[PDB]
Amino acid sequence: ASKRALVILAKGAEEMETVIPVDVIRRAGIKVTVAGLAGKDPVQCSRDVVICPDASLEDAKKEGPYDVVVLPGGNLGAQNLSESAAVKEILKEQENRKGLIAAICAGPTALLAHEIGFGSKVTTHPLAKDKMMNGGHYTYSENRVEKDGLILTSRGPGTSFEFALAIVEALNGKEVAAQVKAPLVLK
Amino acid sequence: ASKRALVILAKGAEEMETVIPVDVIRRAGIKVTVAGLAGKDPVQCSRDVVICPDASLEDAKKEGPYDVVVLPGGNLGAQNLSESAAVKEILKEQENRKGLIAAICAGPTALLAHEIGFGSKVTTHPLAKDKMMNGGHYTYSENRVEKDGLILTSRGPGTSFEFALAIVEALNGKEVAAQVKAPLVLK
Repeated sequence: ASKRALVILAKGAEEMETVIPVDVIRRAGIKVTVAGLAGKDPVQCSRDVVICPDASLEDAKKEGPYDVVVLPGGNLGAQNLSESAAVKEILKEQENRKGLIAAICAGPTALLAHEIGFGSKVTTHPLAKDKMMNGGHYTYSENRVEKDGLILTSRGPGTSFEFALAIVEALNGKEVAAQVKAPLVLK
Repeated sequence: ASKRALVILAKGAEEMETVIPVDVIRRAGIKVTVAGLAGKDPVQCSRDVVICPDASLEDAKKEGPYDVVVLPGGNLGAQNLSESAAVKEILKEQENRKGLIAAICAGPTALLAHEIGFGSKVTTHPLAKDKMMNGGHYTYSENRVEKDGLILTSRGPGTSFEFALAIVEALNGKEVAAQVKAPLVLK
């Protein structure tokens, strides 16, 4: 039985931070659903790459629960995730069932908006730190990937492979992560 | 006047190797056209990410010439590039006008198919070396990015940022590449 990942894709998402995790998680044999926040229609990402989601978020939620919920970054995509009641509900449910939540770059600021994971050690993009830390609800880290139990965060486009492989390791183990890593030609 | 990049997107392309260069080159202020080999329709990449191109290749060629032509990898995407007479013509024209050609992972094997850049030092993904080297028409390198004048090659998903920044440096200079690099949180 394979594990399953939900990647929530909003307008203005960082496309690298969306595609690198989708691709690497699929390389691990984990089922990934790319779910469009707004509906089934194509999504215009932050640098104008247009990605067609697999399903609407409304429909994807009906097929869960998922072993991980992944939030890409991009400032505007993270704000759209932060403003969504649908996202609030999915994250609350995932937290309540003790499932993994992973967010990168500005993505962790949607955890703040939805009051998810307070008391965890987290990282973000440097430029998103102040937003994430408003109120002191998390403990900040400069690690390129941070994991404090079921809240897994990372910093930017250039940490996306590390982020994705950390997700793979958390769900499928260190050996699978190592096997997936080698053909990527990481340094 | 900004420089311009053509990224040719075929079915089976490696989506990370497509999106990372598009995004990073756009961050450099270079105009990028994502051109669909088959037409204007969405493209199903190697790990099932679906990307909507900006234009068909037929239409994009009408708006050139471009300061760089970029060939993503992915075995099946590279084979589709290798089989295309339209791609042959674009690459031949680009070579004839002394314009940069950049290819990553399996992408350089389309240079072999179209007889482009023989005598250059090149790299590829390790698993694409034998195909690239059939006939000894290139000199192989294990550098993560190789550039021998106007032929710029790289190895895999994990070298895509380095590849893209090398393209940026070749077109816009080292200072712009450094400015674009810092916010990415590369190691």
